[PDB]
Amino acid sequence: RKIRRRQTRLQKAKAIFPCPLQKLRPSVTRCSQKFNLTQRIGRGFTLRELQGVGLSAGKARQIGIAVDPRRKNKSEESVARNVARLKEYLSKVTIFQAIQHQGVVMPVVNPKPVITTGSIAEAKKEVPENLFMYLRNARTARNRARLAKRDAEREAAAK
Amino acid sequence: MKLNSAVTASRRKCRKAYFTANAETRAKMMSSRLSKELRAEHKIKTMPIRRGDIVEIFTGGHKGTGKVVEVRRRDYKICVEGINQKARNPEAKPVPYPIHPSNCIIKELYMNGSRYRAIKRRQERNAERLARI
Amino acid sequence: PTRIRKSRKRRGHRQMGYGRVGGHRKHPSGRGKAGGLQHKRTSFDKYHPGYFGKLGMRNYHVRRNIEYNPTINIDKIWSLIPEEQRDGFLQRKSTTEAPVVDVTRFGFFKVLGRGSLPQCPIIIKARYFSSDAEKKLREVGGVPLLVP
Amino acid sequence: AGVQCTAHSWGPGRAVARLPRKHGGIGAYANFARGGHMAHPTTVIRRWCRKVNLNQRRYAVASALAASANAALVEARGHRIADVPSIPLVVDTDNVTKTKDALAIIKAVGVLRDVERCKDSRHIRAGRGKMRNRRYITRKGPLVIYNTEDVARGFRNLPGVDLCHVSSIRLLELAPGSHPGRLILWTKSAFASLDDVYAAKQNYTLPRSCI
RNA sequence: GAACGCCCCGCCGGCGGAUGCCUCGGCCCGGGCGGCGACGAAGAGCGCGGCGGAGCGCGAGACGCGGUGCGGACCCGCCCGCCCCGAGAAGCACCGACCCUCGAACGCAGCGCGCCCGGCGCCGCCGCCUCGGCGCCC
RNA sequence: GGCCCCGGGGGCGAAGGCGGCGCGCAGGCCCCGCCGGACCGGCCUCUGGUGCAGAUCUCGGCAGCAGUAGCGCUACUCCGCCCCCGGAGGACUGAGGGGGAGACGGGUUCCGCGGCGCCUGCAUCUGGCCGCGGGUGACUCGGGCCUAAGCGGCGGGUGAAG
RNA sequence: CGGCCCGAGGCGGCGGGGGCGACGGGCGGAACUUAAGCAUAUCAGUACGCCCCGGAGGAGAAACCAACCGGGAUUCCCCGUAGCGGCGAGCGACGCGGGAGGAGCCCGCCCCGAAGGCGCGCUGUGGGCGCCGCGAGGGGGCCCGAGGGCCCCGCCCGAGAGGGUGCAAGCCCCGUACGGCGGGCGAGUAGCGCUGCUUGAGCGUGCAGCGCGAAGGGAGGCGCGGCCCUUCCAAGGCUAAAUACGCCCCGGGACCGAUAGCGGACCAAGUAGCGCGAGCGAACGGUGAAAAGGACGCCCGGCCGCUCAAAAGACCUGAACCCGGCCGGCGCCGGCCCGCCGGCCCCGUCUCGAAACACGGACCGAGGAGCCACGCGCCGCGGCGAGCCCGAGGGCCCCGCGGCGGAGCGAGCGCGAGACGCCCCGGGCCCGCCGCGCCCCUGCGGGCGUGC
Ligand SMILES: [K+]
Ligand SMILES: [K+]
Ligand SMILES: [K+]
Ligand SMILES: [K+]
Ligand SMILES: [K+]
Ligand SMILES: [K+]
Ligand SMILES: [K+]
Ligand SMILES: [K+]
Ligand SMILES: [K+]
Ligand SMILES: [K+]
Ligand SMILES: [K+]
Ligand SMILES: [K+]
Ligand SMILES: [K+]
Ligand SMILES: [K+]
Ligand SMILES: [K+]
Ligand SMILES: [K+]
Ligand SMILES: [K+]
Ligand SMILES: [K+]
Ligand SMILES: [K+]
Ligand SMILES: [K+]
Ligand SMILES: [K+]
Ligand SMILES: [K+]
Ligand SMILES: [K+]
Ligand SMILES: [K+]
Ligand SMILES: [K+]
Ligand SMILES: [K+]
Ligand SMILES: [K+]
Ligand SMILES: [K+]
Ligand SMILES: [K+]
Ligand SMILES: [K+]
Ligand SMILES: [K+]
Ligand SMILES: [K+]
Ligand SMILES: [K+]
Ligand SMILES: [K+]
Ligand SMILES: [K+]
Ligand SMILES: [K+]
Ligand SMILES: [K+]
Ligand SMILES: [K+]
Ligand SMILES: [K+]
Ligand SMILES: [K+]
Ligand SMILES: [K+]
Ligand SMILES: [K+]
Ligand SMILES: [K+]
Ligand SMILES: [K+]
Ligand SMILES: [K+]
Ligand SMILES: [K+]
Ligand SMILES: [K+]
Ligand SMILES: [K+]
Ligand SMILES: [K+]
Ligand SMILES: [K+]
Ligand SMILES: [K+]
Ligand SMILES: [Mg+2]
Ligand SMILES: [Mg+2]
Ligand SMILES: [Mg+2]
Ligand SMILES: [Mg+2]
Ligand SMILES: [Mg+2]
Ligand SMILES: [Mg+2]
Ligand SMILES: [Mg+2]
Ligand SMILES: [Mg+2]
Ligand SMILES: [Mg+2]
Ligand SMILES: [Mg+2]
Ligand SMILES: [Mg+2]
Ligand SMILES: [Mg+2]
Ligand SMILES: [Mg+2]
Ligand SMILES: [Mg+2]
Ligand SMILES: [Mg+2]
Ligand SMILES: [Mg+2]
Ligand SMILES: [Mg+2]
Ligand SMILES: [Mg+2]
Ligand SMILES: [Mg+2]
Ligand SMILES: [Mg+2]
Repeated sequence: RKIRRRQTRLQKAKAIFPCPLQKLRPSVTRCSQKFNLTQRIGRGFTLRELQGVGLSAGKARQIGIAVDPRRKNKSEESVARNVARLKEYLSKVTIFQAIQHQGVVMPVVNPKPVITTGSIAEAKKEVPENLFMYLRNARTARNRARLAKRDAEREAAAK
Repeated sequence: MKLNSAVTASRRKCRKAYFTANAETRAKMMSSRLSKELRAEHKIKTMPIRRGDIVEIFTGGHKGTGKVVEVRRRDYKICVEGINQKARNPEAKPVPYPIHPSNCIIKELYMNGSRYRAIKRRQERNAERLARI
Repeated sequence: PTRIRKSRKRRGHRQMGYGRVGGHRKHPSGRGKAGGLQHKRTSFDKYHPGYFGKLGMRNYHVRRNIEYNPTINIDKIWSLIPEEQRDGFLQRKSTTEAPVVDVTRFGFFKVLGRGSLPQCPIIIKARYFSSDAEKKLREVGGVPLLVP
Repeated sequence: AGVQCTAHSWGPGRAVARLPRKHGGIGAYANFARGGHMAHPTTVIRRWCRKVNLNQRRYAVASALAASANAALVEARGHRIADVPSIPLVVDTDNVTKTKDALAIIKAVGVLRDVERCKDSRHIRAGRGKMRNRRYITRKGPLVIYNTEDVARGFRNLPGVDLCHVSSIRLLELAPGSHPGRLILWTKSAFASLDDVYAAKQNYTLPRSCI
């Protein structure tokens, strides 16, 4: 099976020379709270993103870009990241001894985290003195309100 | 070492190919050397055996030279003239001892139009090879 | 390998280690786990407390990544800093240049307080803290921060 | 196999043993009946492969190569090394395309008796194996490792010779019979790119030498 | 006592088909391919060779006919036939035809009969010819 | 899968078979003589459909028993010369026949010539056995037609379908 | 009497019907079995029966998932527990994440109105891999029935894969390596009530009958009513790829070797033979290098001898059980040279106990029964170690996510471990669950303590 699939993609690559095997796909954020800070490859680019750079759906499809008109952006940073990706790709494309790009086009890379610095004094004014008490009040806010209502109802009905 | 993958290296399949071969393949399988003199003249190393060829035999218990009287293609052997089983009577007929064509060198060839032409065909092909190499 | 096994050292012995009085029969106790309340009760009570019955609330579909919650101790915070800059941060302990560690970038949410920290100020940014984690950090001169 | 026929037990009361029988009375469907099934038929779901960790595989390759560089284990493995200059044997050959020139180099270095040992040992094996496409056995000689130099077309024909490109070395070729010390004829380029190969292995360090 | 029976101190014979060696066969894996039929399929019956029982093949043009190429001395017995710078045995590949009865099986039946001088089965779609209705109207 | 120091043993005789000595506590191993006529191993590492006295075991061959138990329908004899053919004698079936013919079933068993390998539970020169040739002719006999008891078909009806 | 409507007979052209031991789609649908009994459950939404395509088929461009600093039609591969249940035995999805592959669209509705495919249609057409061919290179001497054997001296090698040849052949012959041709958005509907089947779907996963029957509507894994938020648009349709597979052809194998391997290796096996029928179904491989397949003579089938290395003579070798002729003698262990003396019940099995009047076993040969897959526990060894890891896949080599371990406890809201110790055992103290003094800041919240 490994050999069969390699032969098939070799034939297709010859047929469509010098196009790449893959379309340009967007960079998107993984769905969970658990996979929250890293990116991956999506299905297509939004029409808002295409309106960023000029291209229409047909024109982008022709020059080799996956376009997904069912996706909607959730913020402005999504747009900025993907418009940078579109803009750079349109920079790096040529249109007609040519070179046929291999693999995924512009792979997504997730950088390792670096350490930063700062000042204790400016850090302190962001937090109260008893952070654990602060957090505990926020955590128990609703339950205490229900209990407070129940007590006030006790006294009210018992006059 | 073989490289070609449509050709078996399986003993069962090779032996079944040697038997049950068709007549043209069997005829090609029944070849023998040309002598040095005919090698010089025709520039060819081997020929399929035939009636009317004169053959010089070695490596066997029936050694001699004679003309090919019969071809037993089912057996892959040839009945030569003068080379017989030792008979019992003084009168009774001869009975040929069958010789296998690879135990012979052909000494003098039967010629006709087809023999001439196929030899010249083979020379021109060997020349193509010699020009390539 | 078949040639190093117990079963072949029993050739010429009739029964093969299974006994003459008892023997080897199909299923002399039943199949599977059956009998746990009747004739296997001694086994089930000796080795499996709380195998029978019911306990607690049930959820018809659990959200695995909602309920996911990784955690880090404060004795691990200084190993997320690469090895080639801790010596310097330790030598020049600064209120004006302090190491900032963000633990959600490394994939932890809450910070607990097992262990101890070196005598050096540090900001730690997480999404929730435990009481003695806060205590020990604010005791060494660090600051707890909440990160989005 | 064994279960296409129709057979059932006759029962007690007819003075015969109780196995299943074909219409007529012939025994069937027992491992002890002629024409019955196997007691436990063989099946292709047997686990045929085995797993080895990547460090362990690399360590086996490196220990086989370490063994290859001893004049004592190579002589005790079976090769003929009486007229060789060195056991780490590095020879610059450039390109060899004719078997006659490859034999010439092997003679000029001193590996001629190993190849003659291999050549004069071809025989027909002792058992059933000669009905199953394994009719002849030859002994094993030198292994040539090459990097940038066309040599396979000049060395392959020789009896008891094997070819290995230096970037992918085979443990089954380094330790034939599971015996480590193979005689290796090294090209200069292969012997000079060995360290580069181990540098190309990623997040890998060689194991510690010992006494 | 001999003889019968038994054991073998050895030498030969029977009956039987084990053991050893061999193998144009099985089994397993993988890769191809995925190509029937009212223009009559799959399958069945009967018949066909110079001397012809079985199996393969073929269909009253029957152990096969023609065309295009290749090939180049045989054709298992007895007979014929061919033989040669082309005159052509064995063999191979494509293409064109022939293609009895039954069978989705098609004039009815299954071996016997018709209606009419072409021929003559069922369903469906689209057209067309000829027609019915105290349906709606003229 | 390897090794078996100029590359392991073999028609100057392999595997197997039959007798005989030696070694080992033993499982077993090794050698010699005779047969046989083409393949076979000792040591290291790997693998398994890996060792039989028994299962009223399976398949095949086969002993004692043992030259043993056994071979309704009255009946043959003499000569030519066999239970076959001929002549002469003596009997039987006894017209609901051991007679002469059909229906069904069988399928060539029918006829002539020849024969004894098989069969003819004894024999055979006999034969429904074996070989080689042959053989059944319809306006008037039957089938084809008619309908019996029945069976099928019919715009359609029903059922997830058949 | 004509038109339109609804029908009838005939004629022409075109299409359908049957066939397959797989893969695929739609229906109907068991029981054995497990639960150590047996009704629910399980087996199994399987066997089997009926229908229907194709080279694949089915599915498919959200009336989707979710709860995020969010994804984005369908299929397939890797990976892993919510729940169901005489809460028993058992049963059991999926999203997120990593890969293979990647592709999108149009009818009704609305506008034009015959512009159309014009004998129709205004009850609405039309537009918006296979075929060829060449092909290198060894003699001389012994001996044999026969040189591929033994001795000694060589050649070819891009070819020492192999088959044949009278005995182990690179060089005796076919082949083998190296190359040429073809190439504006869907009504008896959605939903609801009652009932039957089905699902992990639990006060309903999906379907269906019957009764009722909408307008903005659907969904958010616990019901009802109200207010919000997030996210989609059912009741119409088409669509490549990645995926699965017998027959037949091709290649390979640590597989079987004639009672094995398919039932079937044998010029005539689903054959001969058996059954009214549905159906059942064997046994039988091997002369020799060459048929050279058996001269001449003598008796009246036999004897002599003939071919051949050899009868190997209807055929390779040719064991055992059992038997015939010639020769010798009249059970195991032990001593002695040898027929005396001493000892010795029939094994296997169940059983307290077998020589048993307990059962199996006339004899002989060949065959004949703890193997494999998955899951769980413990032990040993190898590699690396707060880490570890040949998923799938992509380029015996190289790159490669989960996952498991790293923190526990609590029904849950949740909270959350340092203090000692060569090792082991015990003591003490810390974390969670249950309880209770006391102090306080942001408060049924924080701190500090006491107890099983
Ligand atoms: K045991
Ligand atoms: K017991
Ligand atoms: K039981
Ligand atoms: K049981
Ligand atoms: K059970
Ligand atoms: K139980
Ligand atoms: K409860
Ligand atoms: K069966
Ligand atoms: K029995
Ligand atoms: K029994
Ligand atoms: K069988
Ligand atoms: K590893
Ligand atoms: K390795
Ligand atoms: K053997
Ligand atoms: K085996
Ligand atoms: K008797
Ligand atoms: K006669
Ligand atoms: K119906
Ligand atoms: K069912
Ligand atoms: K059942
Ligand atoms: K029951
Ligand atoms: K039951
Ligand atoms: K039940
Ligand atoms: K249940
Ligand atoms: K059930
Ligand atoms: K139970
Ligand atoms: K892709
Ligand atoms: K020859
Ligand atoms: K309606
Ligand atoms: K409804
Ligand atoms: K269920
Ligand atoms: K429930
Ligand atoms: K109703
Ligand atoms: K909800
Ligand atoms: K639900
Ligand atoms: K719900
Ligand atoms: K059989
Ligand atoms: K017993
Ligand atoms: K008993
Ligand atoms: K007892
Ligand atoms: K006993
Ligand atoms: K006993
Ligand atoms: K007794
Ligand atoms: K007794
Ligand atoms: K007795
Ligand atoms: K007993
Ligand atoms: K009894
Ligand atoms: K009993
Ligand atoms: K007994
Ligand atoms: K692993
Ligand atoms: K609790
Ligand atoms: Mg014991
Ligand atoms: Mg027991
Ligand atoms: Mg009880
Ligand atoms: Mg029986
Ligand atoms: Mg079998
Ligand atoms: Mg015939
Ligand atoms: Mg066995
Ligand atoms: Mg026993
Ligand atoms: Mg009378
Ligand atoms: Mg007669
Ligand atoms: Mg008789
Ligand atoms: Mg009449
Ligand atoms: Mg039960
Ligand atoms: Mg189920
Ligand atoms: Mg489809
Ligand atoms: Mg159910
Ligand atoms: Mg068989
Ligand atoms: Mg014999
Ligand atoms: Mg008995
Ligand atoms: Mg046996």
